[PDB]
Amino acid sequence: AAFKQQQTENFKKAVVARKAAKAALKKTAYLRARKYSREYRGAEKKLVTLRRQAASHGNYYLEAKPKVAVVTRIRGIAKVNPKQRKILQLLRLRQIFNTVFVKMNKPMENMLRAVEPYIAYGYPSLATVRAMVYKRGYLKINGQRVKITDNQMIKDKYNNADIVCAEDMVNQIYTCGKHFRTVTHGMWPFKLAPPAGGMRQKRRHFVEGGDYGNRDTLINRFLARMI
Amino acid sequence: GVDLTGISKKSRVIRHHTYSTNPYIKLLIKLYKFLAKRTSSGFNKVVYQRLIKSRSNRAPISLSRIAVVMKRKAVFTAKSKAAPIAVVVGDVLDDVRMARIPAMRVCALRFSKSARQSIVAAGGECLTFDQLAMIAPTGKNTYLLRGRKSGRESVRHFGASGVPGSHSKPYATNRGKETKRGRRTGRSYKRKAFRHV
Amino acid sequence: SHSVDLQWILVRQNSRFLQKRGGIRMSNDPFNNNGNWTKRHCGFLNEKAAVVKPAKGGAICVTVKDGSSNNKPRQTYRKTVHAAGVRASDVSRAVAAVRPDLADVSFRRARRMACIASRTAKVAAARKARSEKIKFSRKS
Amino acid sequence: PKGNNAIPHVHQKKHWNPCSSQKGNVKVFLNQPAQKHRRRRLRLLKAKKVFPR
Amino acid sequence: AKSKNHTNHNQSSKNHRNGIKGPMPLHLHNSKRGSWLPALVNARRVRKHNQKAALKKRRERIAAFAAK
Amino acid sequence: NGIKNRRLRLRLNPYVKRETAAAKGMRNVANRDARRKAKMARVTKAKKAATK
Amino acid sequence: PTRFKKCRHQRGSTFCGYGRVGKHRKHESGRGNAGGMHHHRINFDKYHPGYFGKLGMDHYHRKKNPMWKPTINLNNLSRLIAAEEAAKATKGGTLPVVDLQSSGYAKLLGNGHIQVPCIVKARYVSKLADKKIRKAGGAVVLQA
Amino acid sequence: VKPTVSKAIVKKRTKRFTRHRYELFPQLSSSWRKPRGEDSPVRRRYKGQKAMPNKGYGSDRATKYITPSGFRSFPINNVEDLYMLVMQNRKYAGVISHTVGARKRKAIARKAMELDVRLANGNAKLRKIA
Amino acid sequence: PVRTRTLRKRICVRFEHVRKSRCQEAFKAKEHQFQAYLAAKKAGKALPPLKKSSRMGGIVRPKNVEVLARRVADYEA
RNA sequence: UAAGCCCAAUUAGUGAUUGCCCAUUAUUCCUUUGGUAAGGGCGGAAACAAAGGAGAAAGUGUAGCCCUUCCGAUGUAGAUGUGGCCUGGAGGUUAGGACGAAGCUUAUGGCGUGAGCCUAAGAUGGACCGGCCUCUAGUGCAGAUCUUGGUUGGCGU
RNA sequence: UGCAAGGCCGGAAAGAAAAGAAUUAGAGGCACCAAGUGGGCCUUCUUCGGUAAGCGGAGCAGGCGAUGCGGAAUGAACCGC
RNA sequence: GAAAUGAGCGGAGUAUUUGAGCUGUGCACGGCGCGCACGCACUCUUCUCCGUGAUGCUCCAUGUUGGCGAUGAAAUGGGGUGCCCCCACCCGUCUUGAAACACGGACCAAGGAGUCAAACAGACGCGCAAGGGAGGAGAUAUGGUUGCCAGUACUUUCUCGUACUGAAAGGGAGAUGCAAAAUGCAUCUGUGGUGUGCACACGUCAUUUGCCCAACACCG
Ligand SMILES: *O[C@H]1[C@H](O)[C@@H](N)[C@@H](O[C@H]2[C@H](O[C@@H]3O[C@H](CO)[C@@H](O[C@H]4O[C@@H](CN)[C@@H](O)[C@H](O)[C@H]4N)[C@H]3O)[C@@H](O)[C@H](N)C[C@@H]2N)O[C@@H]1CO
Ligand SMILES: NC[C@@H]1O[C@H](O[C@H]2[C@@H](O)[C@H](O[C@@H]3[C@@H](O)[C@H](N)C[C@H](N)[C@H]3O[C@H]3O[C@H](CO)[C@@H](O)[C@H](O)[C@H]3N)O[C@@H]2CO)[C@H](N)[C@@H](O)[C@@H]1O
Ligand SMILES: [Mg+2]
Ligand SMILES: [Mg+2]
Ligand SMILES: [Mg+2]
Ligand SMILES: [Mg+2]
Ligand SMILES: [Mg+2]
Repeated sequence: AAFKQQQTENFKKAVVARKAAKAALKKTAYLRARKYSREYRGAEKKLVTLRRQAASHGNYYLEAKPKVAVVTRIRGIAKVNPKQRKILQLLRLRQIFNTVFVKMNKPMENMLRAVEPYIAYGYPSLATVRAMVYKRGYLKINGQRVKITDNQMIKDKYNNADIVCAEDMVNQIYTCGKHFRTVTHGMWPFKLAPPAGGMRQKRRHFVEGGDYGNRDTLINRFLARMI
Repeated sequence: GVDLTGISKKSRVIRHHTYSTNPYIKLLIKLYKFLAKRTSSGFNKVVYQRLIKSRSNRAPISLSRIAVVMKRKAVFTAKSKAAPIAVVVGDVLDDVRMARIPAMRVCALRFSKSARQSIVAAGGECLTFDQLAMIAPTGKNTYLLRGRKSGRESVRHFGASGVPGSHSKPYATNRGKETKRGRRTGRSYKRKAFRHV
Repeated sequence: SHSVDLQWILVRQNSRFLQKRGGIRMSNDPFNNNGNWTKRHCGFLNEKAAVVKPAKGGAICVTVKDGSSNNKPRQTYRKTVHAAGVRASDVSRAVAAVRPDLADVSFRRARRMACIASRTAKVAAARKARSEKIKFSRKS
Repeated sequence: PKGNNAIPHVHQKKHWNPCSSQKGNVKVFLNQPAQKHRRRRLRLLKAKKVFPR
Repeated sequence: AKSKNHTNHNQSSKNHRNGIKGPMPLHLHNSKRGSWLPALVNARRVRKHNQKAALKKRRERIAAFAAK
Repeated sequence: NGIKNRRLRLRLNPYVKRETAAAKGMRNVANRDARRKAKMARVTKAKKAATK
Repeated sequence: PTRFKKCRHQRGSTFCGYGRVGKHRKHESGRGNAGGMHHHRINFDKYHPGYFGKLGMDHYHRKKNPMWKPTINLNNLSRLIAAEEAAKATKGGTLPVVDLQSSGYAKLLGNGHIQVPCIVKARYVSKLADKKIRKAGGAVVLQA
Repeated sequence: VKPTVSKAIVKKRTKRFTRHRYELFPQLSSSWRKPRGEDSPVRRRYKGQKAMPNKGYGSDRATKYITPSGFRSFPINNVEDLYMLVMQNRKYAGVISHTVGARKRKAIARKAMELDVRLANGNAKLRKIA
Repeated sequence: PVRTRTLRKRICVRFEHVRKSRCQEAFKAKEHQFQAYLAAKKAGKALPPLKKSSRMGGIVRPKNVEVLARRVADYEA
């Protein structure tokens, strides 16, 4: 028992160390998620002010063009041309109803124009991000697809000291930040259900009376029937 | 339902077990699979993975090759440290062409009867892998060597031998038979001894 | 010289003791507390060994192989019969002195031998009770 | 598909094995240890026959 | 009788299964054989000095070790 | 789950007990009705004063 | 062993690895090295280049016993000197005598460094083997 | 003995994988032979056809091989083979071999009550009393 | 590229059939901008300012408005 | 007074979401099987008689060393793997049989994904034979206008 | 003292800024051995011969071949998968 | 409830700090040539805290209330024969395509088709390794024995390889230093040199370097 006593005296130190690191990370996720909620509520009030200052003097407020798109794949894997098939691989949309967050810059929009009959994209809200990260957000840990259960498992994954909780990931996704790529390449591609209530027409664009293409924030009610 | 097109082509061939029927290689694979997981040393990772390998992929080393690369490391060793233990996963053969050699300490998977004699006559020592698991159990102060795979007959026959650039040897039991047409410029053409890339 | 780890490679697929019936691999070793064809439980090649056996009446025998006299086959298994109503935690310590990795299994074995000799003497108090009838040709 | 094989030259085109139509042309050494024994038995029977030369 | 002459149908799909293997870098196989020969013979004069400079530098790196 | 189970939504975001408590005095019909009584007096005041 | 054969595995597969379209048929490409310049020209040119022609003089009735001349180098002369006798060998002293024709090796060549000075008795020797054993401290003595 | 217990025996399929179209031919056994037919409806996996054995039909490994009594079966041939099943007793059951005569089954069935080892084909009348 | 590989052809032309390539022009431009910067940071301080994005949300002061309406006379052409 | 054609809705100028019906798809839950698989445990912690229980093997592959986790899974021609199955004989080991071996029979169940194995009953048989490890080959049938024997509908025509 | 070449020594190195300023279910590079196949056919689009053709011949891709399943009542190839 | 990890089960209290209001002061914003619809900085509504490692490596065992079941049945399956609703084209073969108005196909038993040898090659197993190995034949345990035993044990030139090249006559490969002699001289612990390159040795950060093994490229 001379060897077995030193092991449980070292296991005794690793229990109080994980109990300290659990409550230390509970506070700095309680504190950091309050900071972001003040930003989400306060900066939302700022644009309500500027759009009244615009409207009162007959001016217009050109809103900032959206920097983040949510992109779900709505057609299956059959009969796909090799240019369209590679872009659907480079967006990590390899199965039907897989969904990814992408940036909305000029390199990414010219990839989304080339595969529009296969995808339905649009502009997500704050609740669309946090429903996808909480309910159906998983991570690539040890090359495996493991579901987000605690913020310790997120902090063990990214090792960034800026991404320590699940509100850090919905921060970097919703407001692009310095680490949009590392958060989204951190997660597995989101695998959603088919939408309840149906799809109107898979084979035509959203303007034509169907479903593919861009929805200039209407993609939230379509994803709210899937998450 | 997943579009996994080039996903079987990313797979490689690993073979975690050995094909050998020797019951003493299986004891070293019992010992070095233990040390590979239970130690952070990259030595035991490589010594375990090279012990699995086939007898063609455990090409042997010569004793005059161990005596030259240990010399070129003992040139820039401070002489207060002794020398590494040379370890090869494979066979050490003797070299006739190198008479006198220093007192080096060699761990091999098998020695010749004459490579064993010329090591211990130089003041050296022939070790073994159970004996290397006791002195330096993680490979501290070792020098891991392989032995040469080019220069084999089979490697010299690998190729087309009649496309330009290729200097491989033809499979011919008769040496003076395949020497005429396509191998001399007077006999209608001769394959170009050099081709760019 | 010839270690137990080498002797296990030689006999694992072919032995007198293996008895691969169906696909079960149940060892016929008489120095095996478990019946399993494992390395820890085969007592004929392990350099120390200890099996617990029946004895006279209800006593519990313990056959121990210490590592000393494996060279000699008739001096290598020493047997030590305990009391008739021996406490089975003591039979576990009688083999945990030589090999502590057969401690939990030999308690269960010694407890099994006390359940059997209580039952072997229980089913003969009814079999001889059934056996009052006219029979033919007794043997002696 | 032929590949990088040696050009064979195996020299077995002259009715050498005994089939249903051919007597064959074939020489097998199954009596090698019995003629080995015979020559020694016959050298020991001869060493007696000449004795003591 | 008559059959199908020439087709290029499957070939581009066959050519991309094991990929179009891309070009190799410019430090591999950069043989100067066949290049302009007065500058090829000049560069041999220089490499036979750079080898004996490399034999002398390494020999000078050893005496700066046996004294320290 | 994680937007509907109680202890996983709180294991990930400890501030959700404040977000839900903030969104109860917003749904409250006593707070609500005297919040539109004031926002239809704070905004129209700044509307008629920015047009002068 | 017949049980180890591919026949036993594909037993039941009714084509034995030869296919439905093009069958296994007796000599579909000829018997032997047929068609070496005709329909196997790409095989015979690519893999077996210098076939098909003539080269050199005709040595009628070659005897390979008078053209016997095996070869040993200077670095492999330790193969012929006994291990008792190389250690006593020093330049300027008494050196071992190696009789090459009693060992094979009609000709001595001069590759590598000679690791022990000795007196070599050889039928033949080269420029750079004679030069290189007289400086090492031995010699070479001609024999027949 | 009473058997050791586990979850309920699922048995993905209890129907035998019989041969395709064997009922029409008295030669053809019911043992499974795989179709290599190029136009075979069983091989091409039509809708109304027989199924084919597959890795998905395999049995739950926690409950695989156990008989409906709750016992795995170990075939024995004499009395000394009861001695292996003394510790391995609530897991395995004895199956006296068919060629074991009627004289040697008495010696096996007496001791398998003494030694309390379940026989799968012996002394089921006597195990019912005690 | 031939079948499954991109082999490197070493052709030889006359000198009029080559132009010098401006392919690396935009890379030698931002390379020498990285010795323009780092020669203004370590020693001096004077830098040209970073350019703000036109994709942000500003206010629009309409200096001219029209009505896009598809008049009747747009069809008579 | 469409169950037709063109538009349009979703329970209807009521107060905002998705009328519902069907997949070898999707999500998710089980079980199997294979990974370029990824991690953990394997120095028996203490203790425990009968009249809380058993296991724990340093391991390619098993009735898988034991758990946890993740992903894939169809396929002709074809390749390969299989402590994958089967038959005759040989070397070894371990056992059966006149209280009934081989063979044959089956509303004889059992269990294996399967090839198959095993039990039981014969109101069958009447003397040989099983299991495991190796070795070996004249070693697996449904069809070749297949070979040989027999039988059968046509047909009491 | 310039030029061209191969080295040597020291320096710097947003490891590539900001301007929409990439993304990747992105391990790269070699080699051995050997099958089957080398009758194809259909389709959106481009197209040639033809009066035309369920005709003949091509281009880019996708399919059947080799593969079911859910739909178009039925249909190798259409729609969905 | 065989470790119930909870805003949920417990303890400990009367509060904790989230929003909504109403706001100060700077800045930012909106107009001009003073506004701020309360953006950034520093009274209403809400429950808030700390808790329990595995001394369990793994597996399996613990409710309640009836109905049935008293050792002659009950109960789950399995098997057998029908039936209902549903689904379902004849198998093998060539073929772009067969359910075919395309071939072969009445039933059963028993036979019935990648074998053996020779030459090379590659993969892998094994022995020895600058060496390897015979073959033929002897020899004597056996000059024995029905047999085992045509096996085993033992012993010697020939062949493959260590060196290639030339049509042939023929010739015949180390490194370094000094150095420039139509066989230069001296050393003999040694990768021919450069780029990339496991392991290991000394520092650094959350790889710098040395040696580079196997290997590749460029040369000599
Ligand atoms: O040696 C050459 C090699 O044979 C050749 N394949 C190629 O390598 C590619 C590489 O391709 C992979 O090489 C693997 C085997 O060589 C192969 O993987 C697959 O091979 C099959 C059987 N060999 C399957 O069994 C299995 O699907 C899988 N292992 C190829 O994927 C590519 O992955 C690299 N991207 C580029 C290499 N050039 O070239 C070698 C050069 O000689
Ligand atoms: N040159 C530096 C050294 O090269 C060594 O390797 C060198 C040699 O050992 C090696 O030579 C090997 C030889 O060992 C082996 N016995 C035969 C093999 N064919 C040779 O290989 C070399 O020689 C032939 C000659 O034509 C060349 O065609 C071939 O391209 C080349 N690989 O190749 C290199 C010759 O330039 C080691 N890699 C290492 O010690 C060190 O890096
Ligand atoms: Mg001529
Ligand atoms: Mg097949
Ligand atoms: Mg046969
Ligand atoms: Mg075909
Ligand atoms: Mg050679």
